[PDB]
Amino acid sequence: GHMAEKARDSEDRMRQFITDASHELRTPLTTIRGFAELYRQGAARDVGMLLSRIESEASRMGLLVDDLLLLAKL
Amino acid sequence: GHMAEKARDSEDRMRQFITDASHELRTPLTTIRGFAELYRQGAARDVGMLLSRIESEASRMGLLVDDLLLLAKL
Ligand SMILES: [K+]
Repeated sequence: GHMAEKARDSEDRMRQFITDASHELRTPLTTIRGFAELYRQGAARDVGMLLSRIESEASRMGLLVDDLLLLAKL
Repeated sequence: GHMAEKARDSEDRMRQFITDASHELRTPLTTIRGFAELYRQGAARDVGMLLSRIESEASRMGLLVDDLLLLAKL
């Protein structure tokens, strides 16, 4: 009973963390992918701003990933 | 007992996957920012290749993120 229920609680918190953590990664990515696809469709007048925003989200994502890497040890 | 053992083994496998996914995301993020910098500095030609490389890295990152989401549900 008790060890299984605590282990299951611990495992469920790990699932929910991975779900939240991954959706958080999803949002910068969808921007990176969308802005690159806008370019391939012919729609970019200013690839400088497009690239800047891409770079911004890549950096944001990099901070999320380093924090995951650390949190996975805890 | 056996029920805690499997909750824990399941949790530990999820933990290892976070780690491995997070490392695998770190690299495309590095590629995108390294290539962006080279292009901004005048060191490369064919911005269409830059944007297509970013699209490919982003789609690979999307696959890793969806793996995490699926693993959390299974
Ligand atoms: K933990």
